[PDB]
Amino acid sequence: RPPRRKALPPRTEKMAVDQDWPSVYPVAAPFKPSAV
Amino acid sequence: DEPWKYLESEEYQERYGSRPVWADYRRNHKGGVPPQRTRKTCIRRNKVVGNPCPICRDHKLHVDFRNVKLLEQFVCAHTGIIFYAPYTGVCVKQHKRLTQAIQ
Amino acid sequence: SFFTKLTADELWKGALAETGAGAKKGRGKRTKKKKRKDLNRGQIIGEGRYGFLWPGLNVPLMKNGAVQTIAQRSKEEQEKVEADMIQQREEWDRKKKMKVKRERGWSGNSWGGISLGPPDPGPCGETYEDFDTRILEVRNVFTMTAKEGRKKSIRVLVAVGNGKGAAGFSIGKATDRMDAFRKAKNRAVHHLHYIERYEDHTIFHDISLRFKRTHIKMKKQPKGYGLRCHRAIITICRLIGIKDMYAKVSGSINMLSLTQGLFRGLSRQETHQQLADKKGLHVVEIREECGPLPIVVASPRGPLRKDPEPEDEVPDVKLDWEDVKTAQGMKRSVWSNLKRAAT
Amino acid sequence: YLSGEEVEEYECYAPD
Amino acid sequence: KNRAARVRVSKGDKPVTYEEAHAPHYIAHRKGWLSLHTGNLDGEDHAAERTVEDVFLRKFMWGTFPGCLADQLVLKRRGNQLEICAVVLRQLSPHKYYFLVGYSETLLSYFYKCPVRLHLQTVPSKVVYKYL
Amino acid sequence: RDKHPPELQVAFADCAADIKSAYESQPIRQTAQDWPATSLNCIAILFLRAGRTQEAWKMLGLFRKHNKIPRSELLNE
Amino acid sequence: EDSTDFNDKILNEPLKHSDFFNVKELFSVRSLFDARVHLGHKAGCRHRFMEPYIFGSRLDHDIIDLEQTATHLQLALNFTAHMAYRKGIILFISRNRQFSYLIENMARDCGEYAHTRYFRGGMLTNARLLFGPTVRLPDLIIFLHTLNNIFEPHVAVRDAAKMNIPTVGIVDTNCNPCLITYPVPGNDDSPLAVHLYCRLFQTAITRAKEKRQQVEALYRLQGQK
RNA sequence: AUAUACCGCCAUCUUCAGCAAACCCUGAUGAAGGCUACAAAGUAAGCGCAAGUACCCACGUAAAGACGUUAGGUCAAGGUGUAGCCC
Ligand SMILES: [K+]
Ligand SMILES: [K+]
Ligand SMILES: [K+]
Ligand SMILES: [Mg+2]
Ligand SMILES: [Mg+2]
Ligand SMILES: [Mg+2]
Ligand SMILES: [Mg+2]
Ligand SMILES: [Mg+2]
Ligand SMILES: [Mg+2]
Ligand SMILES: [Mg+2]
Ligand SMILES: [Mg+2]
Ligand SMILES: [Zn+2]
Repeated sequence: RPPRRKALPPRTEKMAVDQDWPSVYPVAAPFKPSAV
Repeated sequence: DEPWKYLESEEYQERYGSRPVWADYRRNHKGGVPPQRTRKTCIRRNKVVGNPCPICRDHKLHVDFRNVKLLEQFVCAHTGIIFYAPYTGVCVKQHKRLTQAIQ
Repeated sequence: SFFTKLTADELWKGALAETGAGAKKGRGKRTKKKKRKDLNRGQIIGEGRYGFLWPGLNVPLMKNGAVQTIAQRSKEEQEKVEADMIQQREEWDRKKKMKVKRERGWSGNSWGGISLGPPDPGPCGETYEDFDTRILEVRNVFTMTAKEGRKKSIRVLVAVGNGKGAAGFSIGKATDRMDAFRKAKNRAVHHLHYIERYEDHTIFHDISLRFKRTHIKMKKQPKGYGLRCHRAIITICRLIGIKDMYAKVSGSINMLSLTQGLFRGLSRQETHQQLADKKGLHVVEIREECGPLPIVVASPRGPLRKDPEPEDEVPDVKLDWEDVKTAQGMKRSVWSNLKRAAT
Repeated sequence: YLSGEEVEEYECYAPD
Repeated sequence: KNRAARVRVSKGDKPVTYEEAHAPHYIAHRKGWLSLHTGNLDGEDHAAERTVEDVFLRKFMWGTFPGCLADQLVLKRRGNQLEICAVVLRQLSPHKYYFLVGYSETLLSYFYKCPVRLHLQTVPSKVVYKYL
Repeated sequence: RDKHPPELQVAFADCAADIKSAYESQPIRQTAQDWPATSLNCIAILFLRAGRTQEAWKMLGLFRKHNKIPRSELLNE
Repeated sequence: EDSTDFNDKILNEPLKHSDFFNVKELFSVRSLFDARVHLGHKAGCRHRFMEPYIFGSRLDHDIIDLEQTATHLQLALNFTAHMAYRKGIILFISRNRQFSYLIENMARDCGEYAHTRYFRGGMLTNARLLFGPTVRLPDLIIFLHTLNNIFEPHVAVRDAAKMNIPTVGIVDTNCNPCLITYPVPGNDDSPLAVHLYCRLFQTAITRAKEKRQQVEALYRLQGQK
């Protein structure tokens, strides 16, 4: 039986606390929990 | 030809287990007090009635004087008396065959 | 109009009419009832009448390592799809139609005698798989209320038992019949009596008691006698583990008085060991099938008396005219000693 | 009631 | 008794979302608006057209993503851009979600003659605010 | 391949468990599970060196079930 | 292998001795008499189930037979010590407010529990709801006063029997001892009587807990070597 | 056609404060009942009230106002079950 698809971990867990945030949200976009 | 084999098979054990073949049978009748005689026969001109008795409902049960394991189910183990037909629900036709086979 | 259409939930809530003055007081009855059906159940996203095959939605996206293109099923190929979905709809309905029937109780429309299964497992990983539950009475009680008039509640009486002497009963009350079942059967398992059985098949002695206006007279019987008792007593006896007993109920035939009266009488029966300890004498059983052989059934654990029990030439015990009238052949009843199914 | 009442795991990244 | 947009008390078994749990008097107090545009501001025009378009987009998305939407749509308009933000479930395969996004974005862009974007946020199950 | 300080060895045993789960829950599960000999020997050794002996002893059955030769190093440890 | 020896040397050994904790040295008929334990209520307040334990009436005042009290008290203290030895939860219950403070301190000092306040409905019969599904109930409830403030039986007497919890209780001449497992006929009103009871139970409980530690420690030292 | 099949939106008490799942105990395990603070069997999630928010304040006015009552009003807002019409 095919395994059900597993949602990946939010990429916020890969973000460094000294990153360039403007590159994450360069333009107006809706709030994304997995990205904020 | 060898009726005693059915009672030793796996099909019998799955359907009846260790209880008597008549354990789960219930007569359909009006009132709380049943009629004092069971139906004359469950097989009438090769056709079976809607609620056949414990013997007539299983065609592999053969009332035969050698199949003593089946006959014991219709005799009281503590008193040795043959149950009357309303006790087990066997039709009058099969009860006479059981009583003659038991004797 | 497209803008006047509603969702499936809105349409079913209206069509079913489950909320309303009809359904508030059961003012409307339902021999014919609209039944909710899920119309998105067997529907596949991408499937339409025209039979188009959309790559990535209803057919695979890639075929033979190449991306599929838009295609449409042939008129014949689409009729089969439509026919296959109609058959699948009757097969689904046929599967729902095939529902396992449950056995009836004391009568076809009666709740009494129906099994409810074992009580639910308690919070602390407690389980009662060994216990069986039987219904004894399901009543509709109607309460007049200050503002809402006549309201309908359910009172249920159930008995539980493990078939090895431990059995109890409890009343359940709720607006819904299935909540009353849960309360009664779960509460009863916390109010279990232990019932002593002679040779694990019958009572130790004849029991005659009255509870309020309900009289119950029980007789110890030998093996093979079966349960020749009021149908409710038969049900309770199977839960306790009594196989052979006669009982006669007189006076008021109140299921509750009968139930709690029966447990009161079965819990106050003196065993043979208690009699031997109380009187410091041997209890000797004489069986006619064993002739004059004396069978000691119980002996006192403490010292054994040396003085014989006084032999009163005539006992001053009160007798039941019904028992005496039968032993003298003066009891005539067309209903006594009738042939019945094994109980 | 006597007619019958029949109302009737592992996860993977990049599943197949 | 007021009925409008009020999920009524039951036996404690009915899960309601944050939006469903708040009656109309809580709008602008505890809950925001599901569509944001300039048509209802003082001195602004075309409120009637924005309203009909929003009613359609909600029906279009309900039937285009059947059983997949886990909450009401959030419709955002900036300039001529139309952004549709939807909370969806994780039952449909991702390929079908990409098909329906590509299909819906293109179809709605040609219907209303504006650049339309659809932003999907997936949840494992409907988010429950309380059990009424 | 080699033994390591206790802190690292514990980390390698938490991964070996997750890898073991991957072997156990393959999508080829419809086909008989292919447990290479090296994988079974390595997964067992990592449990021992981490102190999860209970898990290592249980795995020994899988050498007989799949008929995979045990490694000399595993037997000595 | 090692559990059977543990339970046999520690849990089963005390049960083979008639007075394993020597609680008979804690009191005497004279010590009870000086504490006024024999003083009962007036005859008009007598409970009929307390007549077996009454010596007589001195000018319409019932006198409790201290010869029986001593035997009942021996059993009550012995049971209490054995339950403390087995690490059972002992709960003291009393509604007499003259002694609420005294009883709460006696419980805290012996390492046990006290409930001297308004007993809420279902504390015992509905404990899982009130405290939680994993709440452990008392293994022994000791009543220093069996009556509530309206002169009726304390609700916990019935509720203790419902939950199959054994009860130790001081039963004066106006009390009902039927459902009290280990009743002790004695004066529950005089401060000297109540103070004596607290010393005896406190001492019995404290000795039994120290005995449990002594036995365990010896069983471990001997086990290693 | 049927508001006496309904959704939807409301009137009314309400210028109210109660409703109640799940348990527990009492009455012999009857229909029923469950409060005393120097307290005597009640514990209660939840809903409402309350709180909060709006308007010029913490005031006031709005808003809110459960369950249930009147088969209350609306099939003619729209939708819709059942029945009826289709030259
Ligand atoms: K209405
Ligand atoms: K209408
Ligand atoms: K209509
Ligand atoms: Mg019928
Ligand atoms: Mg109003
Ligand atoms: Mg007193
Ligand atoms: Mg109406
Ligand atoms: Mg104010
Ligand atoms: Mg107002
Ligand atoms: Mg308010
Ligand atoms: Mg009307
Ligand atoms: Zn037949």
